[PDB]
Amino acid sequence: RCTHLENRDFVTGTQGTTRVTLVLELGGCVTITAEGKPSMDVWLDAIYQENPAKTREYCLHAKLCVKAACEAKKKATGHVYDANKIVYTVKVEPHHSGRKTASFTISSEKTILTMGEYGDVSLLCRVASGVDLAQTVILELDKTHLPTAWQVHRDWFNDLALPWKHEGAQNWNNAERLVEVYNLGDQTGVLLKALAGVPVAHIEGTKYHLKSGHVTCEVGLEKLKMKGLTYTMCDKTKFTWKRAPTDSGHDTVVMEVTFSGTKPCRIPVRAVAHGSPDVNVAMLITPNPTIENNGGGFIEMQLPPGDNIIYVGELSHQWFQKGSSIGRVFQ
Amino acid sequence: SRCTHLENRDFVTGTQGTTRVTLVLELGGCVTITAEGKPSMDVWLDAIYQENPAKTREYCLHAKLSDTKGTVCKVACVKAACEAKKKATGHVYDANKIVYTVKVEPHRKTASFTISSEKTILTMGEYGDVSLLCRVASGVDLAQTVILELDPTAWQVHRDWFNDLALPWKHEGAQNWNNAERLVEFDVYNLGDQTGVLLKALAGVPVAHIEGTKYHLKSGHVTCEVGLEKLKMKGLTYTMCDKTKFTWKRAPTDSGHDTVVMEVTFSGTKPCRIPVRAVAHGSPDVNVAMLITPNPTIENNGGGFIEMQLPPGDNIIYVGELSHQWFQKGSSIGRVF
Amino acid sequence: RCTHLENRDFVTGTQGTTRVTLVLELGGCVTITAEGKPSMDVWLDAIYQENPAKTREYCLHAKLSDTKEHQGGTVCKACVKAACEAKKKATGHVYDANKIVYTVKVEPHRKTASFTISSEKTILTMGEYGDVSLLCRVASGVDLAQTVILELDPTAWQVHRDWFNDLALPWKHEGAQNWNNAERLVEFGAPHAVKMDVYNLGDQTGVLLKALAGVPVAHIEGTKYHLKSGHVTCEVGLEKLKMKGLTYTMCDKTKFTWKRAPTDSGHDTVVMEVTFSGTKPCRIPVRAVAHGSPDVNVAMLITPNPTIENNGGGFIEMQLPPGDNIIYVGELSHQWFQKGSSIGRVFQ
Repeated sequence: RCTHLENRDFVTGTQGTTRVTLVLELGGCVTITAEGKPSMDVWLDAIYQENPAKTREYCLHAKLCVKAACEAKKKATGHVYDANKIVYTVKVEPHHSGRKTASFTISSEKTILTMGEYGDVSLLCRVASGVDLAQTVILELDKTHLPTAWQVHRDWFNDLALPWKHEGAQNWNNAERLVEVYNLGDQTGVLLKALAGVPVAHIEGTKYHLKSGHVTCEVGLEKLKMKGLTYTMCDKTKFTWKRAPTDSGHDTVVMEVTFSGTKPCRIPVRAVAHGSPDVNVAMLITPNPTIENNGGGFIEMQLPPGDNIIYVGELSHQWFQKGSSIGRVFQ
Repeated sequence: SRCTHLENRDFVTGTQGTTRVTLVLELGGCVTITAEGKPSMDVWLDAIYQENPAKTREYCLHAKLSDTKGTVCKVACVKAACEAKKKATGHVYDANKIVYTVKVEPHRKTASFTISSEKTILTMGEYGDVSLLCRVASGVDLAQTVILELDPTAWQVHRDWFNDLALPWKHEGAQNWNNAERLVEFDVYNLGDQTGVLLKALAGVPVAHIEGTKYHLKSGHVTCEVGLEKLKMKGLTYTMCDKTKFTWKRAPTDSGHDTVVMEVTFSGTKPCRIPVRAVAHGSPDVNVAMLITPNPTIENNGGGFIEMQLPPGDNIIYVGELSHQWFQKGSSIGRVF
Repeated sequence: RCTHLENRDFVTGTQGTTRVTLVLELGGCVTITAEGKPSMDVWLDAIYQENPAKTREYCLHAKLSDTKEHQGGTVCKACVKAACEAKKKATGHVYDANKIVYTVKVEPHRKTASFTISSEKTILTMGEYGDVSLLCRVASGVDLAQTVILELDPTAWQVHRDWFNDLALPWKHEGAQNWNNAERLVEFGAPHAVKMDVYNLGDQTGVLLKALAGVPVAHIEGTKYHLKSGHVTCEVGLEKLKMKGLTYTMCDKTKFTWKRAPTDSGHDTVVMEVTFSGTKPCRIPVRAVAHGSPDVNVAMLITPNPTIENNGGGFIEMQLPPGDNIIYVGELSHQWFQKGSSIGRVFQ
């Protein structure tokens, strides 16, 4: 599942310093190996924020001149991320055992690790969200056998035509949106209809996970002869679709290919926008798609809106990319 | 050509034959990289855009009404709709969907990057397999931007300005307009077409360059690290241009995207590095010029264009002994509508 | 105070180019030194924006005129003209992330360079070191998109956008002739048939100050709106020079004491100071554990390389996960409770 470090991706100095550049996408692993020392696996294991700030609470079903209240367990709550509080956890392990862990944020970039056999190693990781956090709100329903947490657009959330308040307030704002005597009933159904196909938010306890993002690390090694490899290009005539291009569930395109040639090798990947077959429009999330002796074959990418053609050598598949949207209209 | 040559300081050659090259490519900025016995290659940032950004609020500039009695009420009521082609629509960028297209051509390969897509391998032919790692950087604070477009037709407006626009609004797909009474005064009178009042408020506001579906940005850069193998990289170093031989081709002016642009002519020996700085009137020791142009140079045929950011107030730009006073206006969300 | 550049942090090329990678947090200094040349101190001196854009103005105290309807700037049920009291506004300011300046200073044992998101590269003539290319990637310590500077006529705070936007007070933009939602500071009593009672809710400065308790303060130095969090990551390019390579030994874990026990920095981080009684200079062993696991290090240092120098050192800044944590500085330990995120206290 791990890609090997290539010669081009590291530099060895006259004064014995090795500078390595790793691009680690969520779930992506790179194997770094030095002479006489066991090979180490380096990967981005998680992207999350624990307990993000609660913003507006929307009422889905209004209750009760007497004050308008909300029905029991009938709220839709918003949560906002703090881009500087999101944790990117990098794990280092040989080949559990001598597994090192380092967490980074926008604010915390540098750490010195004692990689045992590789000695004191400097790790400088620049984090990069796969989500435009400024335009995101986590919409969550009250605990009751369905997805009840979504990643919605800020402009959609803020203009939700429902009564609202902040936790601690004892008065609902714009309660006349469900009340007046006129009562409009439970709007959970209308909301769920609008949230169809919208990315679900992975919450594991207090950890609010992100399913997209990477880290670009500058690794500093001292006094060691780094074993560098170079991949040959995979034969374009020996690819098959294990998994044809599909929506990842976080605004990317995922696919998996089968290789029936000599391994390991570099996967030839490109995409063309309809009309121009010369320009490559594939923007890979997978920094180096390869076929390994062990595994390999999974490719993630961004594509322009419209009709595209993905090429994995001579293997092709058309892909229609939908345009951007703040969400479906709610009334 | 405005292509700058790669300098010795901008690359490192390893013991195990690896060359690491750092390029700073601002929109329209080009760098020429050259290897021993191999032809020279031009590397530039060609475009920054997002295709079809998400539609946010639609504002009504001119109310279309029905007969007196999705309604505005006094009791007398009218049905309030919008006039044909009289909307002002908002569009939001997805920072991770903005494409930064890098082109490589001798003296042709294309690679696109986003916040999410940073790495590619490109077969540059005589240079072999080349790893390209580009960190993209918007020249616009995207979180505080809304693209306002009429049915110059488009502008880059501040989010806080857009959100508080005193006009009726709705989202694409909604039947009724919110706050329709903003264009209805009570006998029912219509406040008329507000396009004129809006155009007056949008004066001098940065225009949004829309090329079909491509919503362009005219500000931004990419910082790339280039990995080359088994090749003798040519190392060139620019001498500083003579401070006494500069003259204004185009005196400092607004770029149209919150920067200061200018052009200079050089009468001395070329090519050389342009000496550029600025001082806040009163403080003459501190350099306050923040160049958008990573390496301003005078080329044998070409060079002389300088882009920079400056602090608010009274500044004095220096291109060697050549000087020009520049007044920098402060930040604003926009004019009150 | 200044830490020394380590061997791992720089690479020397075959064609005589040295590439140094510096991480400079606000107030953090790194000493770079070359054989036969004087030492140079490199630090991030300031992070600020001059005159950020003014957004909404909120009224804290209503200036109600004459108690007597189709007019703009009145509250009705009898009608009174509603304006704001003199110097009783709470103004919002938004940063332009691309307009924030990160000033790097270089001095022996003096040159200045300013960077922004948009301006990354500059060439400096470091004198004894010759022409040095400086490429600094700036990084705000504050999520600017979710921040508003709230200032009164302590003067200013960094508040959350969602909190600011939903403030239950009358508002307007500079230049507008009338206040929106002015009825938020007007109260109407039972009518006396010939006259109706009109009350003013009074000055709300007090209620606001109570809600802004513990909220990070905005440091305004004239026109300069400062940030107290953030760093810059610089790629420093040097020519034809023998760069001195130093490597720190690890500090003895048994010789640390608390000069200052873990505390809130005032900008969403944890700060502390330790004293060292062993042989100097050395690298400080710093780690932290959270309730969730005892094996995983959860300390996210703001201080790129905490060291004990001959000339000071011992100050450590870090981010920690929410909840119960235990900070370790060798064998020296201290528990730290980290409060979770919040847009702010409910304002009435």
